[PDB]
Amino acid sequence: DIQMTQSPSSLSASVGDRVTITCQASQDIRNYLNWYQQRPGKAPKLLIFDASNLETGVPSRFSGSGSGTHFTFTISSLQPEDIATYYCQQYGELITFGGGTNVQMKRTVAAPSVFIFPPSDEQLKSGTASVVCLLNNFYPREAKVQWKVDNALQSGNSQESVTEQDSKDSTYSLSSTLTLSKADYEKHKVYACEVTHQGLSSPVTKSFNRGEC
Amino acid sequence: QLQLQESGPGLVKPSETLSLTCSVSGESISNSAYYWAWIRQPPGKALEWIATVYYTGRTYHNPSLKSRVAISMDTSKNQFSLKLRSVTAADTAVYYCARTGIVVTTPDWFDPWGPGALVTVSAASPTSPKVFPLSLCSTQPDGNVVIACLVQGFFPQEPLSVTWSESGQGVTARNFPPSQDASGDLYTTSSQLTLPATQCLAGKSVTCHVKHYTNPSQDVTVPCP
Repeated sequence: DIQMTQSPSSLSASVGDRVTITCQASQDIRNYLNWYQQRPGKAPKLLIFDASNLETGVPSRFSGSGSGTHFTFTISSLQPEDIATYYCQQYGELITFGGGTNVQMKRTVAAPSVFIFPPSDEQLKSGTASVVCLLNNFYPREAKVQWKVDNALQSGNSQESVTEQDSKDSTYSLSSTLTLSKADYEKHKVYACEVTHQGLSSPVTKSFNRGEC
Repeated sequence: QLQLQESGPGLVKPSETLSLTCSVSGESISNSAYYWAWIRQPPGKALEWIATVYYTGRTYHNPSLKSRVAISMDTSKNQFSLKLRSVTAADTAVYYCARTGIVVTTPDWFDPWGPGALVTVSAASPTSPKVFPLSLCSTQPDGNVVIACLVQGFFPQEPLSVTWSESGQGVTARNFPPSQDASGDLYTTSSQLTLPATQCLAGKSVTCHVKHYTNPSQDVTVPCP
């Protein structure tokens, strides 16, 4: 019935930035508009009730304003701990949530530490072979992990996994797993993951030859 | 303290009915002061309130789900329940129970919440992960040892938790979100343990504990370099 239009859907800001999320109600809800902060894998926690009021256990940098249809949620000085998804919620008519705003932190460029893991004996005995390439504590999030088997580009046989931005040092971690049959694994020699990232002047290649680890 | 705990199945086959129970402790749900609601959240999507129940039997419902939803309340058990019918993949979500009616005589905001229970709408049955010890073939980094556990082909993707026998000072565990396999339908992730070489001597080994779904935790021996 009443729709909350939350803008933007996501944002990136720097430490101390003034961050403002806007929630427009499709009709008047007076001040019956609340704001939630949700950490990944956790339930949302109430920060602002009744458009402007601070709930217990909420830092003073969080605030809200507005009454009627247009509402603003403000982080006056964005901290790395404040990275989360934020939702407005109205109760003027039943309960509806805004689309959400995930807030990401901007920091200085940090190159990833790269680690390659060959397939285990136990996995090879099981018929599959997985090469794992790990990237540790990098910023920005954008990172390329390119797989080469005997200098041949691998397609459709890898999977990536990026952690949530760290609430302390604002970095990311990445896992890329190239998966083959044991038959295709034993048909080749050189296995390499090439990592491309802004923090690296040139791409880093971690490689190994099959059976020599 | 007031605590809420969702209970329910991990999986419900498509078109069947999802049943969830919230166990409330530290407050009486028959009290006129508070209402009791269910909220859900599909992975990567926004929160969605479902329904609210009150001791008088009054019920509120999300208009887009009222037809498929039944919310009720057991004052003797001090529990309230949710029933969602006709579940499809669109109903795969984390389901939260929460208290509302905090300041006004009608639902206002939700506090506190339950931990949330994932419900996966799938015809598939649970697949346990095959956990494999991983040994670094790269150069070991700066006085530490890097070992890993491969957690391959499990379903559902959550709840998957990996812990290690070693922890504390000098130890950092890194976990990654489960990734859908290119193979098909199953999920794979990894866990990385960085710890001082002092703590992972040759011949010794560290144990990584992979607890998935409701099954007991798998314990796999990961040899030190």
